[PDB]
Amino acid sequence: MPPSEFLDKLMGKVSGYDARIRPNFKGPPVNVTCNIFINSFGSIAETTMDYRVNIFLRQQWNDPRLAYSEYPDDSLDLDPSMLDSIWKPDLFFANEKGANFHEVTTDNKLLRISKNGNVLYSIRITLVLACPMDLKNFPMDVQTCIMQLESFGYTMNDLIFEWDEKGAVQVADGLTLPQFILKEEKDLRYCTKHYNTGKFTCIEARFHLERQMGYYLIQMYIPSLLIVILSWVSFWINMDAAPARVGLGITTVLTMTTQSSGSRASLPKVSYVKAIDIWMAVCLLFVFSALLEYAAVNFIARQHKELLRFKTVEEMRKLFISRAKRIDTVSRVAFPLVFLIFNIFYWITYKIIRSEDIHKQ
Amino acid sequence: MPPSEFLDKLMGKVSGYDARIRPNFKGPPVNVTCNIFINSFGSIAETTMDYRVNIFLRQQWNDPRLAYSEYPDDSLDLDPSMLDSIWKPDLFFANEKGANFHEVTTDNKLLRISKNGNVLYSIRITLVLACPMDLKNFPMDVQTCIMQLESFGYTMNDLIFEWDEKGAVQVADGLTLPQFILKEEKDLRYCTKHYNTGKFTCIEARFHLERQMGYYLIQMYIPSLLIVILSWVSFWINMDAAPARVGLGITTVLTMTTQSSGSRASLPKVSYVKAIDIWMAVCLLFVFSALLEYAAVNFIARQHKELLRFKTVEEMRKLFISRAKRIDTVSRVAFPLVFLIFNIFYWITYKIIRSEDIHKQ
Amino acid sequence: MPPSEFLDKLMGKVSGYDARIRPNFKGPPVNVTCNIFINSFGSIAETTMDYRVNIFLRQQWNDPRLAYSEYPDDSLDLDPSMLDSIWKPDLFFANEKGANFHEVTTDNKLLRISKNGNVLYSIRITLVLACPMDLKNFPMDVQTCIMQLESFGYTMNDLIFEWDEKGAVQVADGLTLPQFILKEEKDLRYCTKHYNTGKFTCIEARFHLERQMGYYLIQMYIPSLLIVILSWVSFWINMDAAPARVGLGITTVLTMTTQSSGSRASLPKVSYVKAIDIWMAVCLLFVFSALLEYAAVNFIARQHKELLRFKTVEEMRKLFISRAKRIDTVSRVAFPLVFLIFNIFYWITYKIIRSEDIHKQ
Amino acid sequence: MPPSEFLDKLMGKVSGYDARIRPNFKGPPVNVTCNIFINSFGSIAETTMDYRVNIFLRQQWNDPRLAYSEYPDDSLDLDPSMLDSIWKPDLFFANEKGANFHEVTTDNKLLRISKNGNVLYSIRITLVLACPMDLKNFPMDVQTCIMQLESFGYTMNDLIFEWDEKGAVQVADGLTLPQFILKEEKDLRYCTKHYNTGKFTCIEARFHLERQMGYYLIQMYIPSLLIVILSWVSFWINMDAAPARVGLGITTVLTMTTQSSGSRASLPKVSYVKAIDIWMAVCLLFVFSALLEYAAVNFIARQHKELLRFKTVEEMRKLFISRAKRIDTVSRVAFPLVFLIFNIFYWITYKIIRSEDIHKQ
Amino acid sequence: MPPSEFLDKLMGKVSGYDARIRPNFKGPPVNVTCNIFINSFGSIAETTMDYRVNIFLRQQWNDPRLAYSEYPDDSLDLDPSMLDSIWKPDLFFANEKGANFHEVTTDNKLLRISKNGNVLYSIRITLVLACPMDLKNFPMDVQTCIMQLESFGYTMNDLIFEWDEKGAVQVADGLTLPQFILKEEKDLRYCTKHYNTGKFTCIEARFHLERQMGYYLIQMYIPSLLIVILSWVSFWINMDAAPARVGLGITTVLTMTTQSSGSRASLPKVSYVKAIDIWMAVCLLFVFSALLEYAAVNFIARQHKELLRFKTVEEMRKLFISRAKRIDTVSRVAFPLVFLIFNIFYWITYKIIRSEDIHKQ
Ligand SMILES: CC[C@H](C)[C@H]1O[C@]2(CC[C@@H]1C)C[C@@H]1C[C@@H](C/C=C(/C)[C@@H](O[C@H]3C[C@H](OC)[C@@H](O[C@H]4C[C@H](OC)[C@@H](O)[C@H](C)O4)[C@H](C)O3)[C@@H](C)/C=C\C=C3/CO[C@@H]4[C@H](O)C(C)=C[C@@H](C(=O)O1)[C@]34O)O2
Ligand SMILES: CC[C@H](C)[C@H]1O[C@]2(CC[C@@H]1C)C[C@@H]1C[C@@H](C/C=C(/C)[C@@H](O[C@H]3C[C@H](OC)[C@@H](O[C@H]4C[C@H](OC)[C@@H](O)[C@H](C)O4)[C@H](C)O3)[C@@H](C)/C=C\C=C3/CO[C@@H]4[C@H](O)C(C)=C[C@@H](C(=O)O1)[C@]34O)O2
Ligand SMILES: CC[C@H](C)[C@H]1O[C@]2(CC[C@@H]1C)C[C@@H]1C[C@@H](C/C=C(/C)[C@@H](O[C@H]3C[C@H](OC)[C@@H](O[C@H]4C[C@H](OC)[C@@H](O)[C@H](C)O4)[C@H](C)O3)[C@@H](C)/C=C\C=C3/CO[C@@H]4[C@H](O)C(C)=C[C@@H](C(=O)O1)[C@]34O)O2
Repeated sequence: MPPSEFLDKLMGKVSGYDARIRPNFKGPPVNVTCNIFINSFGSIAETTMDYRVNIFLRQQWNDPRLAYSEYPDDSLDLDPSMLDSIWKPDLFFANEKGANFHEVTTDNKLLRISKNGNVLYSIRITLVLACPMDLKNFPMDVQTCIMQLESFGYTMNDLIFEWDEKGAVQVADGLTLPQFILKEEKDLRYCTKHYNTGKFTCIEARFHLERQMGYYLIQMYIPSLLIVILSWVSFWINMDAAPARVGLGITTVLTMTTQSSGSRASLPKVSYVKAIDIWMAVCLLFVFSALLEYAAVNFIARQHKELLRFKTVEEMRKLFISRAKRIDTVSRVAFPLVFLIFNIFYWITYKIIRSEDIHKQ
Repeated sequence: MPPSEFLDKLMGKVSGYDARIRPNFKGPPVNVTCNIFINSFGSIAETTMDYRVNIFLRQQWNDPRLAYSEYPDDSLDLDPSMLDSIWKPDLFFANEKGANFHEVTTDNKLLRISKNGNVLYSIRITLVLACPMDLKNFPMDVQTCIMQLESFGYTMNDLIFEWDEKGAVQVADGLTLPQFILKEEKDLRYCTKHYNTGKFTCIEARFHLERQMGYYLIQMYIPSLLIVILSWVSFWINMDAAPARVGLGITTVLTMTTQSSGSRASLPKVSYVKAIDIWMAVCLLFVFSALLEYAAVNFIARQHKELLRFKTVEEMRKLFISRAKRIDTVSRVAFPLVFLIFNIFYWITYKIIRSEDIHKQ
Repeated sequence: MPPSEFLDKLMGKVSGYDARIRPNFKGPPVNVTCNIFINSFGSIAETTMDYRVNIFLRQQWNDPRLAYSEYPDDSLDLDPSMLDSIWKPDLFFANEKGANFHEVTTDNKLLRISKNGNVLYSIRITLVLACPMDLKNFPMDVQTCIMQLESFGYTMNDLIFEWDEKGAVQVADGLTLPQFILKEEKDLRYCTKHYNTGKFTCIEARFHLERQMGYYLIQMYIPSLLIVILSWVSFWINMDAAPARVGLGITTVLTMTTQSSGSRASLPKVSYVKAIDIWMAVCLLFVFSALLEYAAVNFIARQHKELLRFKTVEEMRKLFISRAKRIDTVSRVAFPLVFLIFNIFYWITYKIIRSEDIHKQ
Repeated sequence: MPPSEFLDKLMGKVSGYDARIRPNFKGPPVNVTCNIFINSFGSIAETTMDYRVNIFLRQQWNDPRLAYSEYPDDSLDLDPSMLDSIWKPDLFFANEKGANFHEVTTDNKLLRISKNGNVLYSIRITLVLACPMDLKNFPMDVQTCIMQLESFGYTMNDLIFEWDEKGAVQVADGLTLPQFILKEEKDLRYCTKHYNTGKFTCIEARFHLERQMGYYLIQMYIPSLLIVILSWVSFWINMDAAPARVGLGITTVLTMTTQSSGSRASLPKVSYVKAIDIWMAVCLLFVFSALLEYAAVNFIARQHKELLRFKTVEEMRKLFISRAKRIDTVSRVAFPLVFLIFNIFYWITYKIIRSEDIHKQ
Repeated sequence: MPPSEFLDKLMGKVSGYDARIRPNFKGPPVNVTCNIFINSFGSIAETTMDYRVNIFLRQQWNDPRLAYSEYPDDSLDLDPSMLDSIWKPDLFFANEKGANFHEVTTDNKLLRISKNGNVLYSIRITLVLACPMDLKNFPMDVQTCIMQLESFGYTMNDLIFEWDEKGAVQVADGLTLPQFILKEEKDLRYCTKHYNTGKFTCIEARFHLERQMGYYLIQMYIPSLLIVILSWVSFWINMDAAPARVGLGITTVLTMTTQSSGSRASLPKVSYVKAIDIWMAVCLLFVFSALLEYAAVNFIARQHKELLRFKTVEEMRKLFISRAKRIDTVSRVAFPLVFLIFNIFYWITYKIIRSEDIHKQ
């Protein structure tokens, strides 16, 4: 039997197929079992709130008309061009942008018709999937990225989408994310879309994403610590040298302000407080408190010099000078100890909150 | 009756349909009732002055020729490919950019023909809708975003567009906007476009948008307050220490200037004064006034030292030194009280103006 | 008479039309009268030197073959799809980028054939029109934006383009430009393109654009004034306090430099001096002159202290100290008066130059 | 003779043309003479290393089959749609990106068939041409931008490309470049591409571009001069005032550093030294040398005060104080004279190197 | 024999070819030998992690049906339009974005059919190839960029891809990369993709890229050295002048911080430490240590003045003053020597690590 005649015969104008009609019309719904292979993952953007993926979508459904018995070979892979009339099931992604096809050299498609009528349809597509991301704890957090595959134009009674029994989501070996870690466990759950038109089958997969803390520690946490240490250095400088201590406190407060403003620039304009805001707030409060401490010392010395040059004035001079010296001596010890207590408290609470988020999943 | 023959018969070359002609030609106008479902809303940009939406446009019109009585089933959902010849009514969005269709896997369309000839047409489209936004009160404001659906090429006598009686605009459950709040109430009003060619039916929907004030309070209002408090701290420093007080006043004025310039960078170049401009102007006036106050104190002490080293000169020395000390003492109390009075006045007026805008709608 | 047969008959294969041929071939030129309606105007970019417009281009020409007498109704609006063969006259925009068509829901076109053979053709198109803009006076200027409609492939003897007698350019009511004001008067003038191939008809419309000065006054002119006032404040500070006065002069000069550099960033790299350059140059000269004035005062006091500690030396001490005090006293009065004279001179000259540009048009 | 029949006859299915075959097959090569008209030139980007042009490509070749004698009129301009089968010669640009066609209103093409069989083909295209640009002398330089027109799929024996005898490159009158000057003289030279497949004809045109020095003088050269003059001002300030002189030297060095870093931001990351680097290096060396000079003066005065307060100590005090005073006195004269000598040397050498580049062409 | 009839005959409807079927069906696999010519290479982006190339892909395979003996000429180059039915083998790039074709003037393709049935197919395509790049040593590193050519829809038994025996990868002469150096040696290795669908042939080429160190030395290494030298200059200034030394140390630490933050902005957010981080960390530690050294000197002098003004107090005054003077004297020598030792250690280790990376390849 010539191959050309057989392939033509399946699509044969003489034969009745009428691609527009679904298989087993006025009957039980067509069941489509689909599994995606994730070729590339990346380009996650917090500001735009979307991530880009490249996937091989594979759809398996049974068509009775396409059954053939003339050829013993059951595999019978076919040319992708003659995919015009194999009743491609309509599918679309509920949350998407873009979703272009790949036309390079030849269309990236794979049509394979089994002997019993099972059809394997494989298409390569890049998806700009948009997923909302909670930025409550910006430094360390776990983001769930969800892709929904939903039918358009065929109701649930008409068409049903089911996740593949084995290997529904497959990740390419060696695929890595620079800013994130992809969890191996995957959530395969189906939610049925309800509209005024009717109920349409939909299935969705959830990808847990864990943000690596290596960059943020170096970029943000270590510099702020340096600025706070510089403000601590200001205590050892002489109280008499007012421009040096004042300028040092001012410069550290200004540096903390510009660093805090600059860090959060590459982020969406969310209205809720973040972990990074708490850290920046406390560190900026520390440097501001150091400047206030010098202002208090200078004012006490001013009162000393006021009583000095216009009665127990000598006693008052010793008291006020001892008072200022005492504030400096207590301050140099007290400031790092309090900062250490805050640092361990903040890290412990955020680590257990991260553990709680991992507990919830 | 075979399904293929029936579907072919409706579109049947043997039968007369002639898609180019509208239903009930040389007769009463075709009435189209349309309701949109908003799948995704976001990407609002003040600078570009546009917002992006993804919608399921649904159009219902009655075609007498498409009436069928052979099949008892009235629903009879059909394949979207055979939408070439169902007389799709021309519609376009009056204010748009882009407006691409979704071609992923299969075209996102839904053709449903009822027994009486009613046609349900549902298409998914992303619209870069451009709406002018009044930025009189930039911090807190209510923006109305308007989408117009207007016929092109068919006059009002020829074709009429009407909003659906029930559920004209439907918002997807759980849809949220990071920077804005979407009001539940919606304005459905039709305005008829008039041109030299003729009058064309148009209908429009207004979406009230309320801008959340959570981010702007943290990002802009709280830092400016910190700079003003730093300028107040400058009073407690000794009058003799001229570089410290001068440098502190200069640094705060410079910081206020760069913060004010940086904040308004992500905004269109509108010529009218905004609320944020008033707040930045007053706070910068406060820090500038603090620097002028120190300049006055230093000049009074200079006149004291002028009379000191070259008659009532001793009396003049006590007067001038008391005068400078008095200006400092009055200033430390006076500056925060005046700032508090301005702050409550500004918040009260802007809150009642916001209430007035909500009153107008 | 059935409508379908009549519409088919006009385009009838049986009848001779041959769309490729122009009307009244080997005869007088086809005369096309065209008027544009400006739906949206905006997105003007100085750096890119282009502006984006959305227009309804309407072309009216007379075709004798399309005359019909069978139907009394003269209007007879038709479906836009059957525009393949109505001899669309070739038109293109001489200075353009992009120029995409709008394909949303259905093609945005309007074909209307009159009884005598007059054809009304209306298409909606967005044009990235590029117009050179003179930036001699950047702050306040009038820019003329020109759109040219020129034939391609048909010579002047073959085809002629004429502006509509009434309402050649129509602007949508309520259309506004945030950064510019659009003048009501319009220049309709035709210039004939000459090439080695031949002479091709072209027509052009000029849109005068006036740049609003509200933003630039607040953003650029008011801060520079603040920096100059700060430099004036430096005079009242004591001459003995060298770090305070020196640092203040340095900071103001640096601030003026960074403000001048930052302002002109969003501008093309033109080689000619602008009004904003003159203003920045003079204000920066003022702050630089203030720093030089303090350097002179400090040097005179230095010479006093040189003569003081190693003859009329006492006389020289009084002279030099009086000299420095005199320079400060004269300087505090002299600097704002001179700046006021410059300010009124600059505003008067630029206002009359703006008036002269309005005089020229 | 009816026009429709004649035009149809040339493309006539009855007649043999077979568009796929080239003219005079198995014979001498087809000779194509092509001239381009440059409608718009601009959008040159140093970083991306490309420039965008809009051109009217005109190709003239002789086809014997298209000869006609039935009509006396030799011009016989034709509709651009029937360009499917006039054997368009394959041409492509060797160094390109984009290269989109213009589809606005109607395709921008011009087919003109002469009586002898000469075919004139004119297409409008925008080309993102990428040309490497030597940035040895960044401030003033001459860049050559080259466009190559090369055949694809037809060997040199099969097809030959030749530049038009008269007017090969035509520039639109009044076309101007904001940042560059276009030289009138043009290089028309053909280079034959050699591949393993075979030899393919190619022709190329070189556009000399001269960069205007007006902007760079104002933006970069004048500010650096201001910073150097400010460092010179530092000498007149008293040696005793250590914070003023130190802060002034620091601020000028920092300002020079940020200006040098900021200027070269809009440039590719080339590894070779540029003229602007030499200028920034020398000016920054001048301000750094001024700060070192003050450090030397302060150290000499320190040694004076060391010998002062713990033998010829008095003699040493006069020597050291005279030494510091001498360094200041010599420095104020010496620094501008040396800078003037460098400035004239740099301008003379770069001007003669520019002249040498113009000499080479 | 007429050429048209012969070309038509090969594609002849009368003859059996059936393009959908592969050559020698139900037989040994089709063997495709492919070599790419790299026309342009560049646009490497670290942040996006992709590079753009323009290539001439050439595929050679043998088709028995296309054998011809009627014409003696074996070359017989053909028109690219009749490439619809020459059984183009499906190929796609495993890691790609974009991959557009070039449609300018005519499609850029070359079909050449040999006498024995060998088919040469050459297409020009621009590929946005994405390759992960290890940034362990950011300053100097060697990056391997890999392009994979893999079959889609034909299994390994069905179709095999092989690299050309001679000249598999050809680079255009004179092609250069501004920021990188391309190694002449190339890795041609084939890896077979394994999927659940089956095994598909793939071949890949590796391009070693060496990053030039010329720019980074000037832009980053030389400024940091300048800041460290400025901090060394701070030692020569008098210990009594507390504002000058304090301000100088603060300014250098701040400058180092902003330079370090600014440099790494154009880089991906990787979590691992880089060479540039080590260099910035050490240099910033040096400037911070200089500021701590002045704080220690000032504190020792403070203790001297504490013992001075409220027993061996005189002895303590000489000891403490000598101690501070000793710290300054030792510090001025010690700091550059230690920095020199670090500099040679860092350069030696990174150079041998670069040599080790070149050793591994
Ligand atoms: C320690 C902080 C105080 C403020 C110190 O600051 C100073 C001086 C001494 C102070 C005590 C300044 C500080 C650096 C240190 C010098 C320390 C370096 C040798 C490095 O650091 C160590 C510590 C670091 O552990 C957080 C540790 O990371 C590991 C974590 C993980 O393995 C467990 C793993 O992921 C990976 C292997 O790496 C690692 C051993 O490297 C240096 C690499 C840190 C980067 C330095 C700079 C990079 O750009 C940063 C910032 O953009 C710039 C603005 C300021 C720099 C700075 O902030 O400078 C900066 O941060 O000295
Ligand atoms: C007056 C200048 C000196 C330097 C004064 O500076 C300071 C203190 C006092 C000095 C004398 C600083 C200056 C502001 C003033 C405070 C003045 C405010 C109340 C406002 O101003 C007035 C004057 C203004 O008339 C030019 C006038 O505009 C009209 C013009 C038109 O109607 C005729 C019309 O279009 C429209 C209605 O508005 C208007 C009544 O509002 C305030 C709104 C000005 C904006 C303030 C700031 C906005 O961001 C600017 C800049 O990005 C930032 C960097 C510095 C600010 C500043 O520069 O601060 C800034 O400019 O105090
Ligand atoms: C002269 C330099 C020293 C440093 C002077 O600096 C200061 C004070 C006095 C010092 C001696 C500062 C300096 C400006 C001058 C004031 C001079 C202005 C009146 C103008 O200048 C003159 C000189 C200029 O000739 C180079 C000359 O150009 C011609 C060249 C060509 O015709 C032969 C032709 O192409 C075209 C016609 O224009 C022209 C007559 O205009 C002013 C227009 C210069 C621009 C001023 C500023 C623009 O933004 C610049 C920079 O972004 C900012 C950061 C600092 C400013 C500055 O740097 O300020 C800045 O440059 O005063």
